[PDB]
Amino acid sequence: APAVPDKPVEVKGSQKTVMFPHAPHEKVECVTCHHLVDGKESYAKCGSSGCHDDLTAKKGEKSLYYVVHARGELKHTSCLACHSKVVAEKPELKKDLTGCAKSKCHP
Ligand code: HEC
Ligand code: HEC
Ligand code: HEC
Ligand code: HEC
Repeated sequence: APAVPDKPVEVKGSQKTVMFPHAPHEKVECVTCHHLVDGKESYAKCGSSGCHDDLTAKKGEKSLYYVVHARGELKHTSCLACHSKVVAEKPELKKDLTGCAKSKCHP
């Protein structure tokens, strides 16, 4: 796989800007985040050709909002998903990882 960027990449969602650091995610299998596509390893931007590059839907596989939060049972493992289990480790962090605001996601 490509060389993991030691720098965080901005994820200009709908309006608010959120940057995700890889360092803090250098112990989590890529797949874990970079799910497979048609059983074909890929690493295209969250919003790559025929992917999640439409925040005008709000709900749908063509949305980068229902695959970012969705802390429910999804095909893969959403962010808020994992973070969910994490909170089960540092109950005193139920926000920094799962915070709508005043967090490391929504400052
Ligand atoms: C990282 C740990 C996040 C936490 C915690 C929360 N959100 Fe978030 N949010 C995140 C990203 C990376 C983005 C960019 C675009 C996307 O949808 O992934 C967002 C964006 C939003 C948006 C804008 C999208 C839209 O539908 O207009 C909203 C409204 C939003 N986030 C709300 C929200 C709430 C209510 C949260 C607490 C449950 C929350 N976010 C947590 C990443 C992260
Ligand atoms: C979630 C905890 C992740 C893990 C684990 C890894 N990466 Fe990642 N990567 C993540 C996000 C949220 C993004 C961009 C978000 C967006 O909306 O664009 C990325 C982006 C990359 C990129 C750039 C293009 C792309 O594939 O999106 C590369 C080259 C990349 N990531 C590499 C990479 C590798 C090699 C990983 C395993 C060692 C890896 N990432 C894990 C989130 C996450
Ligand atoms: C195009 C090559 C894609 C890119 C880039 C990413 N994903 Fe994706 N994802 C893609 C498809 C075609 C589908 C449909 C699922 C199916 O049943 O075939 C998905 C699905 C997801 C899901 C599950 C859907 C849900 O219930 O919300 C999640 C959680 C998801 N994708 C996350 C995700 C993230 C975070 C990405 C960037 C880091 C990402 N995908 C890139 C195709 C593509
Ligand atoms: C488990 C499989 C995870 C998934 C999926 C995602 N993240 Fe995560 N995140 C995880 C851990 C264990 C931690 C703690 C940091 C550590 O030392 O391991 C985090 C932290 C973050 C942070 C804060 C970074 C910090 O300095 O504490 C952010 C902003 C964050 N995570 C964002 C994020 C996004 C946007 C994800 C989906 C694209 C995502 N995480 C997935 C574990 C996991």
